[PDB]
Amino acid sequence: HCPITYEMSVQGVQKKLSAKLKIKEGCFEIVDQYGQYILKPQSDIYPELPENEAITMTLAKTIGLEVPVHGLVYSKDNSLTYFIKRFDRIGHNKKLALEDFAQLSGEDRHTKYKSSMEKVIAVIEQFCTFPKIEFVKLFKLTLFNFLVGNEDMHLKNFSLITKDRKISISPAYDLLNSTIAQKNTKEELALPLKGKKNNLTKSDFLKYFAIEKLGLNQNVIDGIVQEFHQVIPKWQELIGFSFLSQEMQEKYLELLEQRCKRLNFFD
Amino acid sequence: MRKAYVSVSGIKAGILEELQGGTYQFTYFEDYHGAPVSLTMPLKNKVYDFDVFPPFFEGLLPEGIMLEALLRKYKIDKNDYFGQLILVGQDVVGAVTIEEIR
Ligand SMILES: [Cl-]
Repeated sequence: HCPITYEMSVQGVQKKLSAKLKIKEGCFEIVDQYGQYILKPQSDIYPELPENEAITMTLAKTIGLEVPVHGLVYSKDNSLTYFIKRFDRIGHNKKLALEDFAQLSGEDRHTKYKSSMEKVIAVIEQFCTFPKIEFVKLFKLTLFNFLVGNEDMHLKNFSLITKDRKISISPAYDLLNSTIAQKNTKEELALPLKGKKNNLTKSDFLKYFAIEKLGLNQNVIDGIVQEFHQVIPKWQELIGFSFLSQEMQEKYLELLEQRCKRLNFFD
Repeated sequence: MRKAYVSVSGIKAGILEELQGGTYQFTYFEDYHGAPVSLTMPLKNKVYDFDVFPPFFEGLLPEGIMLEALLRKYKIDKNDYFGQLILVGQDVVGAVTIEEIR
């Protein structure tokens, strides 16, 4: 229907429905084919996924990540449903080339976790038009996902888009705090970094990842780390105003504080 | 056996062929000259062989709950990746569309 003030595997428990945006009504219409939006209703296994993905998407937009039009609608059972505008559909019924990193590296749905962040860098170097520019946001995207507890960034959640004959990392999609959504969360990262999926430290992100693997200079890293420092106040304000329940909000803030303390954000 | 047209943004690009045993082969049409079906398949080569279902075409299939929704809508086996691809080929994530030849 219509939106409201929102203008191993984990994702395989939530529906991904196609929908068109009605011209006059402004409401959504779920269709089987030829849709321009993706609708994600509530999951009967993990709680508050639409409200989780909605606020996490807005947090990514605050730190400067390319985020498409997203929001929340009211389902027919009066529950909240998340929607996102597809960036592989661009009006006049035209399409854009979109390929995920499992297709680009020879993997499939069953082995979408059998990779590494170092292989993710290799794909970007091989196919992107400006690999140096893409490494800057891959650093920002990986830092963001670690801070908001997104531990489901497998190969199918990274995608390359071809827009105006320029090949770059697609806008953000499938970004949510998946750590608070489950119990007994096993990993902090979906793909290992420096052979590590848990207990990752500041030197793993800012030294091995940012300097040795991505080739960013110190002033670029310091500017991005400073960017995350000034966004913590606004991040806590947006979460408190989100549509998450108070119990889900407290789990979000506690996990955000824990990851910030690990990266020495408060000292 | 089973063959399927592979189009890019409406324009027919090539043919994906189920081959004997378990192999698969994609062949670009000589006329085609736009954008590649996949970045792993540049136009400089016209023929691509695979020992399994190619990973690009496997990446267009549904996943998780949406795969169970497909398997209860169609009379198709859960491991028939080529058959499932033909059922959804009219609309997938990329600019690529598949239509069966038979
Ligand atoms: Cl560059």
